[PDB]
Amino acid sequence: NAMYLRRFYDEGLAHASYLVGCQETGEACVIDPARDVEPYLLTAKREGLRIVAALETHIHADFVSGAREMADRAGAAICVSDEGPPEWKSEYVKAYPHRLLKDGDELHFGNVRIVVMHTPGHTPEHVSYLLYDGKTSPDVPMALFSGDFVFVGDVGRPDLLERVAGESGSSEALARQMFRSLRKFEALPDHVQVLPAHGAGSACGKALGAVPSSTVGYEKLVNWALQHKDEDAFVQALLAGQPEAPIYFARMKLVNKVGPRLLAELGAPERVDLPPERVRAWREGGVVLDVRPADAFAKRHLAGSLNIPWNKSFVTWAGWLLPADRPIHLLAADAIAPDVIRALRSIGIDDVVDWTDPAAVDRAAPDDVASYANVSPDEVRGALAQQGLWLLDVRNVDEWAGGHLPQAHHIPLSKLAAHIHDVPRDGSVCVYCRTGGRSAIAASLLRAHGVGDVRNMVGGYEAWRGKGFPVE
Amino acid sequence: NAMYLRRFYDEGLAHASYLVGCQETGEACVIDPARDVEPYLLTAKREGLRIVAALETHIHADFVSGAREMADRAGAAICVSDEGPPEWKSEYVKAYPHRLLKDGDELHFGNVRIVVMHTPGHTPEHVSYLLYDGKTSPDVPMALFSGDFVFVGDVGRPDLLERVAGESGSSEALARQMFRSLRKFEALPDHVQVLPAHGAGSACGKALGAVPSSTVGYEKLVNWALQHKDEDAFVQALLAGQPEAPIYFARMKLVNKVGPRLLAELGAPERVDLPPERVRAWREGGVVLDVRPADAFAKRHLAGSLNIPWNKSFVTWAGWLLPADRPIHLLAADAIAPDVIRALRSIGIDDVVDWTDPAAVDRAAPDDVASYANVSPDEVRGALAQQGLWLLDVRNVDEWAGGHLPQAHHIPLSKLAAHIHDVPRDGSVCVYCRTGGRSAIAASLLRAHGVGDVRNMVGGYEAWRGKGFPVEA
Ligand SMILES: [Zn+2]
Ligand SMILES: [Zn+2]
Repeated sequence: NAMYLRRFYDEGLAHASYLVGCQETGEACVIDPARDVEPYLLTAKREGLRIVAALETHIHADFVSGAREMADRAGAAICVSDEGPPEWKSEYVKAYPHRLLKDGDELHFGNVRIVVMHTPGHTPEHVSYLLYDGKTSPDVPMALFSGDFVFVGDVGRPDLLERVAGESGSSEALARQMFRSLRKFEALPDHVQVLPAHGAGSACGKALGAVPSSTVGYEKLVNWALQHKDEDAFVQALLAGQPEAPIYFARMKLVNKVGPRLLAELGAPERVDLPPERVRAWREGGVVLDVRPADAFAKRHLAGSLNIPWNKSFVTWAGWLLPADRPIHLLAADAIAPDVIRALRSIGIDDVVDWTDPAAVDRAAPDDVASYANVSPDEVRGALAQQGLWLLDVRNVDEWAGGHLPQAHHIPLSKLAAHIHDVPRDGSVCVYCRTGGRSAIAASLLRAHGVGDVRNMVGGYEAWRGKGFPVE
Repeated sequence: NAMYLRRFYDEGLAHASYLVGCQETGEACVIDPARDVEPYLLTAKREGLRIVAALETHIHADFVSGAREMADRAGAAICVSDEGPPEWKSEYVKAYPHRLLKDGDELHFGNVRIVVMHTPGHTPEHVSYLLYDGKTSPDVPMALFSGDFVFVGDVGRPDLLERVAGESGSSEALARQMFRSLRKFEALPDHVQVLPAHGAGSACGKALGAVPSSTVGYEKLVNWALQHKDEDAFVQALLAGQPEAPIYFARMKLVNKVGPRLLAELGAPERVDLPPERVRAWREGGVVLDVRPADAFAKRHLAGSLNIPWNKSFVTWAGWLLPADRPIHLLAADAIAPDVIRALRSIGIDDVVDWTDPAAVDRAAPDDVASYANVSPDEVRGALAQQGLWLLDVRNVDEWAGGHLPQAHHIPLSKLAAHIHDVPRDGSVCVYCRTGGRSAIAASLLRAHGVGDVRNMVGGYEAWRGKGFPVEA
């Protein structure tokens, strides 16, 4: 069928994007491109395609859209919904070849025929793209690029506008539009593929699938959202139990609405040599991010630096904990710095001034460096009897309810920066989570606030429960 | 739904394999694994899965199955059809934990429920795997791992056994079974996903899709094989216009049936220093394979070596052109050598003794080195008026039929090895294809036969036709 389709996935943001093309003519497009557009351009070249447009399903709350980046670097047409109210219009696209899409509009790239379906719910302007193969079967639909409207096993959350943008009563209103939009979904043929914009682990929904795609037919049978017949009842279900809204989501709606800065305009973070001499002025010059494993970070790190270890969770916590309005100095191994930078850029932390291998902490000065203690539950249990410790549980509200350490204080890591003043600087603070990931990060925050004595409980609540130690 | 599914794809072989798992319990399996199982084990580890089984949809003709590899390296159960006749039985699996599957059998990996469907057509034993999610919807099917039974916009060819294995009359036989098996397929709900073992570009079908999956409902509507209501007409249609059967498919059907050798048993090819002195012993010690771009190869290469440039087509031509009964010396840049070896291993070129960077060609001795000329169409056209050249066209038959250069000789590269003797050693041989890829490979093959004066036409037939030069029908 000379039709090309490919799915690109960002494991960190849980974000799916697509490159769709006609192999006969080569015309192609990208649906919800990441900011870093290189994988698309590179794949298109190899596959003999040319990206002529970039389609956004919605104004994204969790990552910077690569629509403009494609507009610029491949000369493509910026194709975005014009179905939102005046306050959710993308007027910047007018400085480019562009399309302001309405319900029923069609986009043609060779034999690729795409039809626009206005599907409000996640957002007011949200649209999904229905795909047909014009060569073989022009009136038979093949796939729906469902955006954050319908997921595998879930539908998009309607409450982001109320939480980050401050729009009163919009969660209810959008929840209702989600219910109406779902009726348009079930009117599609069962065979149609469902290709969403996010997957397992995204904050844009409550229980997404670790299976990359589904079908209109399957979702009608199994998706919780599609079993509801009372709208009132559905609103109820939809608003309950959604994850916390990361604070940086407000920034993304703005950036993606107004037009992100072009990666060429920021330029390359330079690789600096950092001898012990230069360290303090580097520490004083901005926020120091150290992406080493916590184990190593805990023994020796630059005082006041922040540890978000390089792994699947990086971009989540970068998002929760790093500011956009401050220059970042990065400690990162040469092999991975470029990836880390990309990840920062993917969620709009643009101002990374320079970076260097974290071996620079080795020969650094005594008044430039710091440490925290990795401790075992056995140690924590001894300090328990005479109440030597001020215990901090940084797990989620729900994990805390099932049981915590005795006399433990609860601040989840997502909220720690706000309530950090509540932690006593002169006390012996001992911090834990389920297994040791979040705590490690929390520990770096605590030190940077000024809490001198900080311990991290290796193995966490599970290691403690595991040892038969008592819980309240 | 705490269910994990991931598609791995070999662009070279156009082969799709899948990792399926239960995220509650961790239990996972792999469907039609490649021989290099490292990507599956790596992904499983990152995702908190443990691979417990390896499923084969059929005895594969185009690559080496990694079932055994997975059996050895993860302690997995080898799970294979027992529905074939006595001569297509994988009796080696009995030495491992294993399941000899029949139609209607089920494999349970945590909440992952898979049901075996016998679906002969591509092969007699072929089975597809139907997947249900036992956490959410135990009686609602979700996906069909169709193997080489139903592709996106096509179905498997039924003629490999007749072509590669000498099984008279079996194409027609299996063609008919394909038609029967297709009625089971269309009995499935429209919503069920179709996830095949191959994609666009495979020799295992006529016209497979560049879209990586479909649905029972979409294929019933648009797939050509599912429009035929008459069995006789379907056999006809199915058998016509199927691509060439690469000769190495015979070897794969054997290897996968009797059980392939373990990558650990072969070991790792040594990286070797090749100073100019060691070049002659290395040339006489086996088949030298040089994977540089043709351009570079053409200026200086080790006499008698073969050029298969490293790109998407490598494995296709390796399979057509290289023997598995001779040791292979490889010239490959350090950055890519391991990938090239992996590629070779995927199609059963196992005896790769050692390798070195192709800079070893630079300071080589004159009696160890050769070249061929890259020539323009303008040059070829001047040598035409006096018939100085012996033109060789290496394109497929259908391209030839569209038009070729005047007085040209037709031997497709796939067949060039057999009919090489029909090419004259003292003639000025000038070789071409559509664009110049295939012709470059041919040129090295020619020089290795002993054709002294060999030229390659840069840009091929298209550049020639482009300049308005004369053609013949
Ligand atoms: Zn979203
Ligand atoms: Zn096959």
